[PDB]
Amino acid sequence: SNKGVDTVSVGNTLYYVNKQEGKSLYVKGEPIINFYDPLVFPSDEFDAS
Amino acid sequence: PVSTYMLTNSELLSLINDMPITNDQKKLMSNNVQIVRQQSYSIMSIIKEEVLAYVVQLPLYGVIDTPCWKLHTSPLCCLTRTDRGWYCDNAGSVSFFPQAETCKVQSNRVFCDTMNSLTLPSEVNLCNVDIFNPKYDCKIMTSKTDVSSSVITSLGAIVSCYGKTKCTASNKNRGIIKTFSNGCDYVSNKGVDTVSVGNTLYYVNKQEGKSLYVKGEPIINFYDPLVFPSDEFDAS
Amino acid sequence: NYIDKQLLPIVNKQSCSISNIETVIEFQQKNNRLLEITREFSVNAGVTTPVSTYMLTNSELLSLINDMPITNDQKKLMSNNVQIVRQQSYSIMSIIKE
Amino acid sequence: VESGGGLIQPGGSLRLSCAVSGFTVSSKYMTWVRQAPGKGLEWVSVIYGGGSTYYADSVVGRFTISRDNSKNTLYLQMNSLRAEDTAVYYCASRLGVRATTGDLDYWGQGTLVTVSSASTKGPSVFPLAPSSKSTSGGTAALGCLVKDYFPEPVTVSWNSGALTSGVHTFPAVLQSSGLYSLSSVVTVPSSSLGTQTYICNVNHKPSNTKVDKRVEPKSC
Amino acid sequence: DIQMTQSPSTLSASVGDRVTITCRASQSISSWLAWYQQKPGKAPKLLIYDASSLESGVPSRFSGSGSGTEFTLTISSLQPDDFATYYCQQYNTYSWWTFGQGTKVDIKRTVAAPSVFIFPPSDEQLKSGTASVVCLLNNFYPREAKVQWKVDNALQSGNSQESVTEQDSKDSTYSLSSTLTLSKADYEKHKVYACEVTHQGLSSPVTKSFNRGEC
Amino acid sequence: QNITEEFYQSTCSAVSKGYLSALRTGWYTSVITIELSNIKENKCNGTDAKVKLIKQELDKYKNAVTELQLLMQ
Amino acid sequence: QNITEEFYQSTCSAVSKGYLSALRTGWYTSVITIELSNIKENKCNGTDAKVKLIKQELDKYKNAVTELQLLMQ
Repeated sequence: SNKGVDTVSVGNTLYYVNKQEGKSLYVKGEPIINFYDPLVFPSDEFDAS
Repeated sequence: PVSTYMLTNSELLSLINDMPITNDQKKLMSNNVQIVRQQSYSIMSIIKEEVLAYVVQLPLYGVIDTPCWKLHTSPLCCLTRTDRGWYCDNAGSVSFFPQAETCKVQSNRVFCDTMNSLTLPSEVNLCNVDIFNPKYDCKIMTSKTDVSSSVITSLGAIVSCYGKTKCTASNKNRGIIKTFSNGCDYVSNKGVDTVSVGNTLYYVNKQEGKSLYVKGEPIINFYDPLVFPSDEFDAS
Repeated sequence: NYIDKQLLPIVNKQSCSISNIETVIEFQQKNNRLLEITREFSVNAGVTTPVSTYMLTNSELLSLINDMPITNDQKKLMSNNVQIVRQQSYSIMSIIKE
Repeated sequence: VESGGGLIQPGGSLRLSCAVSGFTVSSKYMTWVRQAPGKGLEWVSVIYGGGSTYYADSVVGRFTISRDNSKNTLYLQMNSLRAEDTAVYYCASRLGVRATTGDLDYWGQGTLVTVSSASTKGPSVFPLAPSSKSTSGGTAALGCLVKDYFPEPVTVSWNSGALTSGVHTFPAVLQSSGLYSLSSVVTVPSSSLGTQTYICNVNHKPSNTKVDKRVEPKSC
Repeated sequence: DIQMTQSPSTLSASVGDRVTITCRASQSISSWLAWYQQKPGKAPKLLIYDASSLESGVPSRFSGSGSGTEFTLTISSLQPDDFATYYCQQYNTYSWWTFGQGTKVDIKRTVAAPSVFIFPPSDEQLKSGTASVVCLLNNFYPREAKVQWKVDNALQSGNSQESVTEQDSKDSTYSLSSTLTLSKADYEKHKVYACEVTHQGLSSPVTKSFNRGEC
Repeated sequence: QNITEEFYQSTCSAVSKGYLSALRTGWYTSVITIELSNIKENKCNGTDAKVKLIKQELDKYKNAVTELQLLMQ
Repeated sequence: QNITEEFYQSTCSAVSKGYLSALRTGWYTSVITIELSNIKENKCNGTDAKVKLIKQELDKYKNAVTELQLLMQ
């Protein structure tokens, strides 16, 4: 049964009765930030002079 | 297979050093990653908007460095062996993979899937020498009339020339270099590049073709900086 | 001094962003064929079937077909089932350099 | 680098800890090698990147290898220690990358684990006064005798690590009284027997004693 | 499981020599044998891995060869850098790593004689009921040196213990420190304490002496 | 050269000797995860207001993800 | 759990009982069509006159479509 037994060897060849759980991998990504720069003209100082 | 997007080579080797196998298995997979991919799977497991999770599924090999062999057969006049395919030595016995799909070859190293393989005694090797091997009932395909054909093997070909048919083997430089009398002849892929059997032409060696080239020239990005003449202006 | 020290630095920063952009686009565009190939080799691990219209165009297939050592009757048969000839061909990546 | 070794009575328990710096522990296999007095190297336990753990026959079931991603340190819980487990325990891993499994090229310092009933005694440090003569090699010699301690180890440096040339710190010898004893000397120019400052620093952490005794020529 | 066995127990060779250590396997381990350097009191140093590939940054004077069951470690031009204990390691599978038992290495070199010093028991120690007189043999070769104590010119035997440091990393000489343990009752009963050092590099037996109440 | 061929006229067949093998007898799994480097819409106007690249490019994804989220059951 | 296994030593075989089935006995076809949201070249000059993204991006398509029109016969 695949409950009790996880492996069966027959001579020199190894059979795997149950799948072998493995390492867990992770690929992390950080949010990308859009930036711009608004251009403001000093009109008030200009409209007085 | 498991794409280079699903599993990079760093990560595959990362998973290989974690498999419960022997240094001799770990080293064989590192040197045939092409085949290991073609034999692996990738099943999409948990897909959320901000995170995707899939399950890779690599193959594990039971036995390694076994001696293997592959059988091609041709009519004999009429006999035709029908145990064609890959044979490998399992523990004590011999595993036999009959479909050409489930067995991958690279270089000199075969990778077979045992999911549907047959297990035979080592005495089937005695069938190649004698059809009536008394230690095994060789499955054969019979026929009450003359047949003629060829079958292109790994390193050559087999010519079943029987009856009034007219079979030959040409070479690229020398043209026809051998006519075939009624019998079973075997031709090497060194000397012969073609074998004609009647009105059908077999190709013992792959035919080199025109070489194609697609040329590309570097693309030049150009811009134009806009410069103001302040000095003439800061004077006026 | 606003035009020259403030606003021309930004117009030029933009004329540079747009060349980078226009180039990254024009790169996905001239090597469009290559990028497909290099994609489908990644997805099949180096051997793909069938021979996609990216690996071998129709122009190139007739160039190769007129060179096969075969008879005009095979040459004409392959010309009329190019769909099947693709489904029966392969593509194996041999020498991949940077 | 390790810590947490030392003496514990048979049947007691001890906890090793392997501080690793330079790389993440959660991506490489980590190992434990122990070395008996005057014997060879013996592999003990291993944890692979994916949690598979294996222990040699001698210790299986009694030891427990584990790691914690947080403190980036693999441990080695040693339960039910007998006399034969007494050795020096090294931890190791492989910095570089390949796909074979077994070689090592980062090894920790090495921590001693002693299993014995005997109590702990701090050392008695006495100065070895240089001889009344000034010949015998062109220079003269002075030193320190680290006597009557248990158990190992004791470290002896000179001038807080400054005086290094000509120094010889000898391995201890188990005296009949069950205690250890070693000597530490330094060859110094006899033109500065009373000119240069010579301070031997005896450090024996199993008993929490740190003694500084100065070696100057004798009154006579 | 596998076991590894080397030869010999200890191998002696001079500077610049060609040294060959062997390591044999009870099963064919393919190509997975690693060599290690352990200078006394230190951590093992990786020289060779996978039978033949040399770890990047270790001197190229080390070399390995072989595969299967017969492996060999060969040094082309020996150095004072290298005098230490060498270990081989099999790693044929994941589950079961086993080491060699070790090959300990010493030297041959130009003979150098010991600098003999005698040390009187400190005043801090005689007030405890036991006095320890120390005799020092600093920087000599070969390793074999002989130390004997004389109390009023009477040879002691068995109330002293010797200790010999390992071969030095630079000049490659040994040291020797013998300590004479006596009780305070036995120490002040006699006057002449001395240790006679006979050595290959000495023209004749050399004696360093002191007096009790004097110095 | 390792690989060879043997030819038997008795059976008129050819063997191909000289292969080393690997027989798959099981599976080894691994759970690979990956995260989305998510983009935040940048609020302000472009040359053409009727064009919201950042929004459309997310709905292209979101909607792709959705079509896969319907395949698991 | 519905599915179970029986093992027969008589034949040295094992059955896996407890499966419900769907046996395909024919085909159902459907003709899906889709249209191209076509771009009209916008006439004016860009930062670099030697760069016509819109035209090349169409010829990238057009020519792809053409290469498919050559596979049907």
